[PDB]
Amino acid sequence: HILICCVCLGDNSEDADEIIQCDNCGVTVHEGCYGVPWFCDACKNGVSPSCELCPSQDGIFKETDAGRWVHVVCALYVPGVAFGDIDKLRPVTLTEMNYSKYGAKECSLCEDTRFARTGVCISCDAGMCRSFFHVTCAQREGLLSEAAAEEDIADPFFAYCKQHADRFDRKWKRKNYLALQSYCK
Ligand SMILES: [Mg+2]
Ligand SMILES: [Zn+2]
Ligand SMILES: [Zn+2]
Ligand SMILES: [Zn+2]
Ligand SMILES: [Zn+2]
Ligand SMILES: [Zn+2]
Repeated sequence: HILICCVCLGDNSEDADEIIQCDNCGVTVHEGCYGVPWFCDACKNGVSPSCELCPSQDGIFKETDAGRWVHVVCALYVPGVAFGDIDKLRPVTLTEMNYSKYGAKECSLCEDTRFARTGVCISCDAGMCRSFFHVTCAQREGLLSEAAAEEDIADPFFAYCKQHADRFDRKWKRKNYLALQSYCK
């Protein structure tokens, strides 16, 4: 039986890193992708949160220092976020620099036009490409990648626009993203 991690879109639930599921909302995540009857952090606080950095209300969230909420995935890809905090079991810390970026760019991938200028966009990482999108909008299109440990890249999290993406990687990531809705309550 194949569950999908809503952070990395992988499906391997081995011995060390199992894919656990929130018993309240049904969200599924690698232990290792979340810092880990089990509740996700949002359900432990009885909230269905919105992300400070994107318009998506799906996926899994962590609390910030100031009492707000962000996607784990948005924390991994927005520059200037110390995302190793959740591994250390401490809140996401957003800086003045992060806050000053809200609404600065228009997301080119937004399904709902009303939200294209909300939150914080990332850009394509190929050459000097300047295509902007929310982290979760890129996630939906299969555009978020994590380099393997052996690749020895200091920031292993990167994203490519549709024109520059690995087509194979997009295909199975888009497929696994779509399958996530099937596991929800
Ligand atoms: Mg980064
Ligand atoms: Zn994962
Ligand atoms: Zn939950
Ligand atoms: Zn988000
Ligand atoms: Zn968007
Ligand atoms: Zn590009």
